[PDB]
Amino acid sequence: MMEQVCDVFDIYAICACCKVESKNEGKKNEVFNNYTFRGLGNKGVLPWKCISLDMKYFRAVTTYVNESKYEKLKYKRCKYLNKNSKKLQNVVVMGRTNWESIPKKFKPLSNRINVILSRTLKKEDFDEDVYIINKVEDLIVLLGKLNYYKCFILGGSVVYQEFLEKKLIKKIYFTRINSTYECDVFFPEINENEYQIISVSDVYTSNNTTLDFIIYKKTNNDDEEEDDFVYFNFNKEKEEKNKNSIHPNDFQIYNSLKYKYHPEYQYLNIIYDIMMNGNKQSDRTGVGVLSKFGYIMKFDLSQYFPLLTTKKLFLRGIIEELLWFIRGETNGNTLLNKNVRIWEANGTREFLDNRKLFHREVNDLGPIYGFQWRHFGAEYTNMYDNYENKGVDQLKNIINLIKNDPTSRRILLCAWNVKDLDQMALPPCHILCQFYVFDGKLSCIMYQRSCDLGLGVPFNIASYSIFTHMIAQVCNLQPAQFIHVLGNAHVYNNHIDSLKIQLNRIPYPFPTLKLNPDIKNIEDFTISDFTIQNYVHHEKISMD
Amino acid sequence: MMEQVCDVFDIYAICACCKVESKNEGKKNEVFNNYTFRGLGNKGVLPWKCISLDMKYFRAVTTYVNESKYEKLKYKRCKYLNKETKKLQNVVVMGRTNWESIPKKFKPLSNRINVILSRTLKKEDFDEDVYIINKVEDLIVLLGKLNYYKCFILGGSVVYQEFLEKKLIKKIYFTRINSTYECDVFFPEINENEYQIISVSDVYTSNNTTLDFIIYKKTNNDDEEEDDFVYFNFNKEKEEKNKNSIHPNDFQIYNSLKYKYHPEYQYLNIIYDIMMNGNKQSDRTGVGVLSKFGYIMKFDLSQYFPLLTTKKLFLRGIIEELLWFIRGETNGNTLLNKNVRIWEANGTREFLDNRKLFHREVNDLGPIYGFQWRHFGAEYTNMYDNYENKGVDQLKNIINLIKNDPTSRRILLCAWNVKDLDQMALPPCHILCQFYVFDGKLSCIMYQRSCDLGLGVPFNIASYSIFTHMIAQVCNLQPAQFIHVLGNAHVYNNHIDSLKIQLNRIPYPFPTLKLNPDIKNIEDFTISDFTIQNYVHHEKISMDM
Ligand SMILES: NC(=O)C1=CN([C@@H]2O[C@H](COP(=O)(O)OP(=O)(O)OC[C@H]3O[C@@H](n4cnc5c(N)ncnc54)[C@H](OP(=O)(O)O)[C@@H]3O)[C@@H](O)[C@H]2O)C=CC1
Ligand SMILES: NC(=O)C1=CN([C@@H]2O[C@H](COP(=O)(O)OP(=O)(O)OC[C@H]3O[C@@H](n4cnc5c(N)ncnc54)[C@H](OP(=O)(O)O)[C@@H]3O)[C@@H](O)[C@H]2O)C=CC1
Ligand SMILES: CCc1nc(N)nc(N)c1OCCCOc1ccccc1CCC(=O)O
Ligand SMILES: CCc1nc(N)nc(N)c1OCCCOc1ccccc1CCC(=O)O
Repeated sequence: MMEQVCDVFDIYAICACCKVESKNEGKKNEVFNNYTFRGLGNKGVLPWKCISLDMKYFRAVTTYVNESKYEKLKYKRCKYLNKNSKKLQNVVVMGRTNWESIPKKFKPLSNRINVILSRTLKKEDFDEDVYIINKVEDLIVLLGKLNYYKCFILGGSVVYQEFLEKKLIKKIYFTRINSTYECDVFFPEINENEYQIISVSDVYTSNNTTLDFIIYKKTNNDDEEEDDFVYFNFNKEKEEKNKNSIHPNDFQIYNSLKYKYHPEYQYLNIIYDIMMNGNKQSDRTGVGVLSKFGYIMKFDLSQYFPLLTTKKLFLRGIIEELLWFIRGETNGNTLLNKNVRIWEANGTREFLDNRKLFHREVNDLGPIYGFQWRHFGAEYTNMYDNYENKGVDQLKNIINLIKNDPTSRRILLCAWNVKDLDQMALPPCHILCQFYVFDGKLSCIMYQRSCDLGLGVPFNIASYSIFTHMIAQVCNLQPAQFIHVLGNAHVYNNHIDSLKIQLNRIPYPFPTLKLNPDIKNIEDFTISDFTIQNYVHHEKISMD
Repeated sequence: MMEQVCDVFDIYAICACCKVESKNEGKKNEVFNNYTFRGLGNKGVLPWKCISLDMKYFRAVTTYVNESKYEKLKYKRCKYLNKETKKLQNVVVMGRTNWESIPKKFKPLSNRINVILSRTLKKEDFDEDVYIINKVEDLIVLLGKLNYYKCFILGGSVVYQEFLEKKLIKKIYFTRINSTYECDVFFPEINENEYQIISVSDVYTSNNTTLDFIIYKKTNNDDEEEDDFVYFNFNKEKEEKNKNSIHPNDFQIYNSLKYKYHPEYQYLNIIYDIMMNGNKQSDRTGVGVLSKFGYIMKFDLSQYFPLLTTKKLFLRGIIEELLWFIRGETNGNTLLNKNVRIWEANGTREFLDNRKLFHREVNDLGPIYGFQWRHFGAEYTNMYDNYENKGVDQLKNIINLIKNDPTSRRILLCAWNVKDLDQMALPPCHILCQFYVFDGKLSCIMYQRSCDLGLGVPFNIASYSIFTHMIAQVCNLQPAQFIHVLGNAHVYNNHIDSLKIQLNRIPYPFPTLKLNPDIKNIEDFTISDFTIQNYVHHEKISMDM
């Protein structure tokens, strides 16, 4: 009898839930979880004007069918109940409210066996094509009498509630709309001991909101060229004589996902790869790390602002740092006065003395980033000197190149001034930036020589993504891709237990970055001109 | 539809071929083709002493079985013969001479059913658990009786030749041993109209020789998550919305390949991608190109020297250039006098004048590569000045870091001197190098801001690979990975047809690079300290019209 119904009839639930107003009165730093995305409808209608990509997804999922995989299902179904047209299709089940609130022109849902659960609707003022039922159970009855591929519960709040308690759902195809709307109906909370996420899609932007697609699974608690593949792997490694010390059940949730297309995984996979295959090395700091050489990450800034969601991140500091760079400053006190302590440790008397910069004032970081961006080649004296019109103003030059010669292959910003390296508190981690322009769109590649995956990298990603936006806007372009090239990529051994916790967390749709549209010159941005919207994230983690 | 015997009984050939000995035929300009690799044996034994990786491969292939796939093979063969419905093994057939060439301790071949073809010997002459058959026809009868997965013909030239003539071979698992040995027996010349290459493996080094594995095919002349995969791909392009007007048949051979693991495909695949998805842009030159932004290629220098084989490349010039860089030179005449014209066009009165370098002597390239490597920061005067001890000697610095502070994350070489750009005949294309050291091995990442896929890149790959070898050597390390990062990658429109031709050529196993081991200082290398061995390559290609 361990031959289940939702398994026999392949009943899935497909929905789309947005965020609901946190009720004017929630306590502290709003806490987030899967239940955050729960709004279904408001006043018999959808809570949002329209979201075409979900429509395209929904329609595509509920109508797709694989004929050469049906006999198997049909075989299973009769063998169980112990038992025409031929365009094999799907059963799309709805509630009255649901069916009613669907616009005229769309019913019956094209290429789908339309079914409707109402206690007052009658099959006569209807067709036959469109079936009608009495209660949950008169549905299973109608499927044993039909030829359908899969059955999808399109729903309504009630329809979802009844099908979940009645354990008649195999999978839930859940769309996460990352924006808020007022709603009077919600999707029942999903007990994580009952259902678990096995796949997360890529992140997209549709109708001025980001969204992604996840999949819930009911928890279980010519092949000559298929062989040729095995042959070509004759020399592979892992008899799992294992490697570093990292156990299986450590990344249980992480390894149990089938499809991990969320962009955040580009960052998580690198961490996993360093933990699993990294080389043990001693380091300038004496803590010990796991490192590898050469990784690439690509984020589509036209679809989302890649602020990591698997832990909390703050941006004031890094934005002030960026504005500090653009001004061409080298005075660490400017930042310290605004309580941005990113460079504090690099400006202490002791750190400077260790760099053999005995004649450098505390917090005078030398000819670093800012100085190189606006005065490459100028003679550095001290952080208070007047460097106006001295050296090569690279920033200004790249903006001009982007504006008057966008197909140039010399649009680069380089902070690595070989001649000045020793005079710097420390050489730049972010070596250079290259820009690319095509069809009104700007892409950027940043090469980083040293990457602290646990603490630094998340911030680096946000920093250059913001910077790409800034440059795009003051050049009348739309930002496209940000490409992060990592040279020496490492994970500090003291960050391992924290990163393990982070890898087993499932990303949320990304937030979006909004810049004051009025700013038209690279030098006119101020901290109030940046806004992060819809940042849904997991709780904070101290890496150490 | 007349079900062929080789398909019903799954009969395959597996061999290993080296290059044969013609001698000093005309090695300077000799021609290569698939028939280049054809040496099977010599004096009743193998031409070589022991290529262990091939042994491993040969063993993995001939003894591997997939149990769950047999029930269907059992049906197929029973159906055919009109019949009905210990551990599973494969059948291996070998000519008598072949059987006798194998060392006793390996016979019978482990975990495989052994079959020997012979007329002069019968079962009484063998102590081993083996089947003796005196006709090919008897093998078929035998395969009809036995329970086995697949049947592999290990041959002898006599055995290979006869199974091919009878059209009993479904696929040929062919190892290309890229080295020359004395031979007396050879694999039959494969007919291209009968067998086509469908797969090529990664390239490896074993017992002092590179080798790869290719597969020839006989020509005709959970599962609910499988659905989720379709769902997540709902937003993928239309077939008509794939950019450029490039044609199908134009990449017929290229796209017929099932497995393209040869490292050269990293290059070839980038070219394909740019032709299929590149952006049409004009450029500083006028020709116009197809460009994309950001690619990465990785080459394992410990397994091979990545010199492209789908077209001929000469290394004398780029080696001379590299030595020229290391000496810190900026004088173009130095290369011209060695008949290397790589920098000629960028040193003409005309080109220099167009760069506003009116006061620059012809061929005086300015503070480019070499100068930045040995004197970054120094004031450039002219190509004849003595720059000793001026500027930062980056090259010496990175060599000292690799030696005394190997875990440093600051081992970078940078030619992009922002202040000297305009004084340079032209800005550097290969912007920087970053080195990485672990367990006595040196890896290198080079970032290229602008890349001419058609002409530039093939030479750049070779250049830095040689440079990684040189640095590694003078630092007592072994070279590892050369990682090439491309920024603006483009293909000049005038190169498209030549590249269409290259993309349909199958790579050959890479050659190897040997450096005079006595050289221990980076500045002490001379052109003669470099030798490229076993470079098997396709015909030279004029990228131009
Ligand atoms: N975000 C999403 O993915 C989706 C959102 N929606 C939104 O949800 C809202 C509709 O939800 P809601 O009001 O809960 O309505 P439902 O769509 O769940 O329909 C409820 C109605 O279905 C009938 N019904 C309920 N239970 C049973 C039963 N056991 N047997 C027979 N009939 C039954 C009743 O009809 P009767 O009164 O005649 O007895 C009932 O009032 C809308 O705003 C719609 O736009 C809808 C689908 C998907
Ligand atoms: N590089 C590689 O992958 C391989 C290389 N080799 C090399 O090849 C050489 C051996 O090849 P080669 O000389 O061609 O010999 P083979 O190994 O093909 O053996 C030929 C002999 O096998 C027998 N034979 C072949 N066909 C038939 C048939 N139809 N009926 C009956 N007997 C048959 C005969 O045995 P008999 O004379 O007793 O009647 C015959 O003279 C060796 O140097 C070996 O090392 C071998 C296999 C693989
Ligand atoms: C809001 C879309 C939607 N999206 C997801 N991921 N799941 C649902 N269950 C769902 O709702 C389906 C119920 C209502 O469907 C519609 C509501 C308004 C217009 C059109 C349609 C469906 C059109 C179609 O299928 O062609
Ligand atoms: C050179 C090895 C070899 N390699 C390939 N790719 N194909 C062959 N047909 C082949 O030859 C197989 C014939 C004889 O095999 C041997 C010759 C000498 C020593 C050991 C063995 C085989 C040992 C084994 O299979 O365990």
